Amino acid sequence: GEVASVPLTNYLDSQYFGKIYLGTPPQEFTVLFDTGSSDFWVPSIYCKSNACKNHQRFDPRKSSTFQNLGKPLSIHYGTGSMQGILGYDTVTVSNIVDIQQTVGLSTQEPGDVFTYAEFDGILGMAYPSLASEYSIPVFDNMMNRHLVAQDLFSVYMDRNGQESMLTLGAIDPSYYTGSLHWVPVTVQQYWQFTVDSVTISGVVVACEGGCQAILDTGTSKLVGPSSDILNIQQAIGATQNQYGEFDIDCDNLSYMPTVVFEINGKMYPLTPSAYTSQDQGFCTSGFQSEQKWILGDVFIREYYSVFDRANNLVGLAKAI
Repeated sequence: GEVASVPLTNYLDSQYFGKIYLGTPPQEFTVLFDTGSSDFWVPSIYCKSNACKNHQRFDPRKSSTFQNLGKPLSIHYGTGSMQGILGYDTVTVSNIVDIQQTVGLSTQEPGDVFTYAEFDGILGMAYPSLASEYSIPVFDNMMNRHLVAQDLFSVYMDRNGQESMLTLGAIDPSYYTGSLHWVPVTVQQYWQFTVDSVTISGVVVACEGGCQAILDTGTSKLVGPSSDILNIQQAIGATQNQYGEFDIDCDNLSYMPTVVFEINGKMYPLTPSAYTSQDQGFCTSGFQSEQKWILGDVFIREYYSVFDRANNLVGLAKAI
């Protein structure tokens, strides 16, 4: 029964990553904590990809606790794919010591996706129903062994890009305003629930009649169906860029409309500032086109999210 805090760092609003140790004695990796997947892995000294050479490599020859499993793991991140082998070893996350944890060791990480990414590996935080065969999610282990105070974790993303925190086994009233609203998980694979509508000024622009949505820390954007997401870009005044993007004048921020998600009868609005990314005097739409909605960091930045595996619920409160 414990509580770990894992301070998140942001690679620019796009990647929220944290440190974990693998092995005996412990090797340090930076992990993207991903509610959109269930598998855990790191690059290995058996990877000769340039993405691997650019990152931290697990050296199993340096770990007394290491145990090859043989079992293979294949995953997709972005347009990129990673090849690896399942192994066991001990993982420390905060003061939480997770023994004998299945971990993937990359053998193959081709392309630029992984190279330029800030994280070395990914730690998956969705249901085991989504994990690879022979792979046991980290949070399931911690739960199975009563390593956590409670069966839940909490994520705060600082908009202000500084104070990001992952909370294992606990809920922290300090990172939100108001009360938390509990949201029942509909389908237990992703962290999925029903959005009732998407509104601008009382007009349903999207998710007419209700819609399925997943809370995804591993996604930077607000992702949805093409048809709906274009009515939102026309509505906020996002024009396609030449590079393929949707641009927004940083100036016009003032008169742009607020997008409101109604979820379980409560409304969750996003102002232009929340959905608008600004890089070097270029502003970008937080909305992106894919049937299901992916509420990524864009939403999480505004909304402290609790994931409840005890009760299988989502709690949401307005972030600080």
